[PDB]
Amino acid sequence: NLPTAQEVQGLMARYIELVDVGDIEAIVQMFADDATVEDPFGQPPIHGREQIAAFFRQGLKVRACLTGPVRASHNGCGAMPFRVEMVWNGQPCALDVIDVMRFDEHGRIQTMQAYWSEVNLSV
Amino acid sequence: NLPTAQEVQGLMARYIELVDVGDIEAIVQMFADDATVEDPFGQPPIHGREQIAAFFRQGLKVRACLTGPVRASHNGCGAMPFRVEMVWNGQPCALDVIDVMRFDEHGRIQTMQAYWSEVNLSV
Repeated sequence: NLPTAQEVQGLMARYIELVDVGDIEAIVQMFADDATVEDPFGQPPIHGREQIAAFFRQGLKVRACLTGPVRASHNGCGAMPFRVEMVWNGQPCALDVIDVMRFDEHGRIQTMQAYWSEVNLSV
Repeated sequence: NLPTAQEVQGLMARYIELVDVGDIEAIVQMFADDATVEDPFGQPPIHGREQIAAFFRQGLKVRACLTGPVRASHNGCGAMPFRVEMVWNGQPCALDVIDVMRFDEHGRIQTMQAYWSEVNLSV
C-alpha cells in the first residue's frame, strides 16, 4: 500500500544502499514498470524500466551515502540528501544531490527527480 | 531574471538567514505577490503574501541553519536541507526539513514545498 512516513524512510535508505553496492537489477525493481526519472531535473524524463535499467547500467561503479535524514510526508512522498563519490576520467569527484520521490499504492517508485548541477560537483 | 544555478544557491541561503534572525518583512518580500506555500507538503497550500506573512508571523522565535549545500538546477529550481531548533511548550525540539523552491523571472519565490513530518522531529 501507500507507504507510511516510516516506510518511505526505509525504502529511500534502501535505495541508496542499492546504488552504493551497484546491484542494478535490484535497483530497477524498486521502480514501477512505467516510472519516470528526471535526473538531473530540468532534463527530459526517462520512462519505464527498460530505459531506467539502461540509465543505471550507464552510470554505476560509484560510492553513495546518505548525508542527512530522509524527510517524509504522509502522502507517499520523500526527499533525501546524499553524496556520490566517483572518479571521472582519472580524477575523483563528489556530487551532492537531493532526490525527491513519489511512491505508488504498492511501495514502488512512481516518479523520481534529482536536484543537482555543476555547482554541486567537487572535481 | 530567472536566477542561474549560482543565484539560486545564494537566494536560498539568504532565505535561511532571514528565517534564523526572524525578520518577517524581509522574508515575505522574497516571495512573489501570489506565491503559494505547501508546508508541510501533503497539506493544502497558502496563497499570496498576506497569507504567507500570517503563516510566518505565527511560527517565528526559532534558530535555523543549512545542514548541507543548496542543490540547484538551471531552470530556476533549488532544494536544500536544513534544521530548525525550537522549544515547544517548554520542551526543546529540532526538525529536519528539506525545502524545494521554484523562482520566477524576477528572482522571487513562486512556489515552495517543505518536506518533513513527525518522523523528522526530535522532541
